[PDB]
Amino acid sequence: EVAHRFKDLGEENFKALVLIAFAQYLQQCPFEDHVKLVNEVTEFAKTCVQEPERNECFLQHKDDNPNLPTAFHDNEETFLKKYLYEIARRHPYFYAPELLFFAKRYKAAFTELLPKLDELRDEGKASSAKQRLKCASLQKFGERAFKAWAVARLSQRFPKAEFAEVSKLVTDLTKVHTECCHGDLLECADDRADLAKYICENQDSISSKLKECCEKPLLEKSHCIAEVENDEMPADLPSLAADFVESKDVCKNYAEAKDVFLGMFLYEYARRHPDYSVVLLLRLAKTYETTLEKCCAAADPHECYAKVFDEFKPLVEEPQNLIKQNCELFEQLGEYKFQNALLVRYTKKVPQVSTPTLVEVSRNLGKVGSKCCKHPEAKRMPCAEDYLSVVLNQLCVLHEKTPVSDRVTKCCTESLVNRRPCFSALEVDETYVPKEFNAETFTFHADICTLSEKERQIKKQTALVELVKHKPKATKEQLKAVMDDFAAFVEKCCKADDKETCFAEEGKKLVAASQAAL
Amino acid sequence: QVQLVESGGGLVQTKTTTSVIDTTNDAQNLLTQAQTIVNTLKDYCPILIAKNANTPSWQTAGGGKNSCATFGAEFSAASDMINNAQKIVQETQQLSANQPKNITQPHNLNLNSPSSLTALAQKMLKNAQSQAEILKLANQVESDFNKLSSGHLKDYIGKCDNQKNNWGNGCAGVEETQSLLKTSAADFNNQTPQINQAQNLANTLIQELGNNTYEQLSRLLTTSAQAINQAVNNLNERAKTLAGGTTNSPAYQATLLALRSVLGLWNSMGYAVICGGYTKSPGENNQKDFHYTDENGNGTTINCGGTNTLKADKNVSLSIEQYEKIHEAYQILSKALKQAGLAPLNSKGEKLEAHVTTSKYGSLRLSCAASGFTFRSFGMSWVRQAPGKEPEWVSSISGSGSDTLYADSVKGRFTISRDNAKTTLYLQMNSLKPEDTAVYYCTIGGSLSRSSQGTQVTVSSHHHHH
Repeated sequence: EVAHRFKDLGEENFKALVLIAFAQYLQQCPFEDHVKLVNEVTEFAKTCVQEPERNECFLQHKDDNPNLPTAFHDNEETFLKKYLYEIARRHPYFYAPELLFFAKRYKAAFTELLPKLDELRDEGKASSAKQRLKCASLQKFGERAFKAWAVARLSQRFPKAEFAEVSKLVTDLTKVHTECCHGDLLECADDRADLAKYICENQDSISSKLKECCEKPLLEKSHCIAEVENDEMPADLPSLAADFVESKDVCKNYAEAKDVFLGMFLYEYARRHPDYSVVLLLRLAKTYETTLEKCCAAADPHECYAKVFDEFKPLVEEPQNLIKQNCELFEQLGEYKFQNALLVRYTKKVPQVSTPTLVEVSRNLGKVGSKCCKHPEAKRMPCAEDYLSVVLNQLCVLHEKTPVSDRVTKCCTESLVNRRPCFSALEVDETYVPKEFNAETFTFHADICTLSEKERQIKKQTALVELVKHKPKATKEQLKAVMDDFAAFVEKCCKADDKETCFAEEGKKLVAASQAAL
Repeated sequence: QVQLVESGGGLVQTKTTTSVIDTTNDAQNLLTQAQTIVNTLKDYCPILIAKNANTPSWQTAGGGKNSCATFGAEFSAASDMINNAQKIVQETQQLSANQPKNITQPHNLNLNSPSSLTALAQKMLKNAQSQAEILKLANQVESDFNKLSSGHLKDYIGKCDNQKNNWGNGCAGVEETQSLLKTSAADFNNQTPQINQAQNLANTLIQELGNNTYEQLSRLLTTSAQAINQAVNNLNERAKTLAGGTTNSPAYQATLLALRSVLGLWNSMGYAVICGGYTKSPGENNQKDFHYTDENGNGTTINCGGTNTLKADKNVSLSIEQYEKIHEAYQILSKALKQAGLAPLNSKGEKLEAHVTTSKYGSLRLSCAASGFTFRSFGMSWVRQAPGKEPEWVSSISGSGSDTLYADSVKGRFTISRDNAKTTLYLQMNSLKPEDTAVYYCTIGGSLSRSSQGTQVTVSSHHHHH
């Protein structure tokens, strides 16, 4: 069996595959013993040219967080080999074909700055945290939940495919994700290749945009298959109501197969609305199912489940109007002023969260607007959930480690389908106690004129948050007045010859203006 | 795979017999016909149907309990009207039996002997006493009608308001007959000074007969000579309209009120009366439909017999025989009140032919053994095909079985009923016409079919027995 495996994609990658194989499983062992073990298996593989609980014991051995944590020109082989082995031993479940793909970008960039070094690594660990999340979502919620999500996702991706092929792709894709969540590369990766092969044989019935992916080799084939741009709907489809609520025998076909009929509903709705978030599609499905369960047990379900679209309209109104109102606010304000507004809102509703946590949350939330609000509305809501999922899951994960408030604890533990809505509509925390005023937070030093502009922003924003935690009286008149006088004070005193004097002399002047007012 | 296996019946042959009864429209017959209704209702006291502004107030009130629990004083007032009206028929017999005579020879002792004047004075006061009793009895049933109304059957009796049945209403004209009884007894109560004078005059004569013959004849020849003749004259003129009169007789309007009121209470309440109780063989079908065809053609029907068969005891339903006599007495009373009318209390009565139509073998329940799906949380329904015609939904039930919907053509005859345990849906058809010939299938929601359905035959035969 090593013959057909070795003749595919060459001789070089099998060496690194054996490397990261046990480098992820056993992590504390050094580097050179792995290299010799790699050659041990590699030369015997060229020479030729387990049981469930056994791998569960190997899974128990997997430590998700280990206790372990020019050279390119000299020897990029060992340089990337150590780099790959080190990433493998840091994250024991990281995507192995992506690990090799990141290594290609790694050696290509070295052979050729802050974005180059920072964005590359943080993207890999963010992707690493993404399969951990999808595996934690596989558990607790169940295979049916994943099935429903996958149905809405890949039916948005290929509307021209019939429901039978979409549901087929969903079953094998769940198998792929369950195997990759079990770290079973003996069952995942090849299933990924089997599914990538299967999609390429019947590419005509799925989508024509896949023609670029089947010419690629087995690695980047399935890679870009996860990156395919969505194909256009027939643009002539009827209203799904004519086959789901307007028609009769709805409670009939529901009794024939409850989930299959519900999957037909989601397949038709998602393929018609790619501009919706997959979370919104699952919001509409759970509302239709709950309506079907209540109405099908009545003497006349037709009059009951009729006007179910009146229940669909507000579920799509709330996120859509939030998209356009925050986009237009960010458009006129800019990223920084948008982040400041986000600072005020989220510190109003929940001031119990630590001041730093509120800062980077508002910072990256402004980055959410900076990225998605450039795209048209057809892709705004999908773009929004792609980043809001990671951001909201990030602050949720850290909140379980350090429980700060109860409203966020409730919102983090509820269904992922209603997380973004429940975090929204959260009123300003009532009976929040004004924090004790300490003037040491209102100290301004000439270093801010020397600080970098990106650093300057954080120093202003942290003072804005700690300001909100004091005197919750937040009428925008006092806020705008403080922002006007303080922003003018910072620059006017930065252009002074002796900024050390200007900062301290007008500080208490503006403090006595900030106070003795509210 | 969902399995719907309809296992009902096939060929139905519904026989219906019209038997014509030859009776008479005289008072004492109709009074016995009315006693049949009322006495059966009191003495056996059936449970009412426990069914809602549309339905009568007494229905939601005394539904599911015995009849006398709700219509105790209404049965008692009705029986009083009947027995009192019977007394006034007997008393008009004695009235016409004792008719006084005029004084022929004013000056004579050959005829007009002491014995003849004694017998004549007896005929005077016996005539006046009988007249007084039936006037008392006439106002007695008038009070018993005010008691029968203004109770549970007020805004029911006396108001009248296929199509919608006219049950629950009196529709018997009791307001009109009563108003005639008021005016009738008003004029006769105004004649009370005359009848009291004739009473006393006869009582003076029976004492004057104790006086000496020649001595009393001396003053009798010369005055209480024409006085008797006068008094006897208005006494006979009164007894003629009192017995032979219709709108003028308080005794005619009283008997007519007692009969129309017994028709009224059965029209207002009889539909709720539970019948079909078994006497032997617990569960005997005995399902006989009793047809009620009113005078203008619009006919209803009551399904009596039949989990629906219990005993035929007092306060526990009625027998089919008991309802048979109630139906015969109603149809004999409906006619001769609608067509012949009441014959004068002194008249002999005229013949009339009253039909009683009743059918049998017009019932059949169907069953659909549902499976392969969660039968308990799915509202089921029945549909029937019939040749050529598009599928016609007949009835539908909710998941719990509390909500039931029926089509207009089926409304009133069939009854849907599911069994969440054992998961079987039933359709109980009653009083089914040949136009029900259709293959019947049960279905989840409705519309189309996905089963081996039921069977499609119905045949009706009619017999006119005499």
